[PDB]
Amino acid sequence: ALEICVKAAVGAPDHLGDCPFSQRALLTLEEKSLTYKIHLINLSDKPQWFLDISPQGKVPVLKIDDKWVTDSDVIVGILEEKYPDPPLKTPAEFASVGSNIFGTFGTFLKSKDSNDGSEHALLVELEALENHLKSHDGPFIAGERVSAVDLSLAPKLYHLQVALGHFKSWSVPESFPHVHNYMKTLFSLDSFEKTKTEEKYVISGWAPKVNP
Repeated sequence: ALEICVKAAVGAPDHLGDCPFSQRALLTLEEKSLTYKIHLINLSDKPQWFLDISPQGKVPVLKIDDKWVTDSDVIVGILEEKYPDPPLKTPAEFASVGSNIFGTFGTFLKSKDSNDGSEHALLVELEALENHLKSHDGPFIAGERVSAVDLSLAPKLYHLQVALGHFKSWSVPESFPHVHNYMKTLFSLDSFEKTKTEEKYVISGWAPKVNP
């Protein structure tokens, strides 16, 4: 069968954890309506069988054919080639929409210096997603149907909402109504609902990382 290893929740290794790249792969398995086993991996106490098949011990990892494959980009493109219907290819022109939101969200989340410009850098990336969404037909980045870019982005936007909300009482401003609407569209996908990390465990996941 297809099998996939993903991060288990910090403080709760019997529940699904908060890895956005793992969630991207789960989302793709679901949107293809494929059958798979999940192995929840405790990253602080990593079983031996798992290391024999993932050298660096990183997740996500997908077993396809009799090969264990890392790298969420690779994983989702192998799935697209092997199971072409329903297709999830995003037109190349839009495949990078939103690509810097996750990075600028992380930097802003971590900041304790109100003047380092990190907020503004995030706002500029949201702004750019807003400009795409308002000028192109939706509900998804490439129109009527969900595609690869939406599945890469959904877990990252969830993290942003949940983490900035919890840690900073901060929300995407009201002045990005397309971004809010797009986030609602993504979080009410059946695939998203089925694969989402409980909010608890996005918080437990981020808590040790907000301050070095």
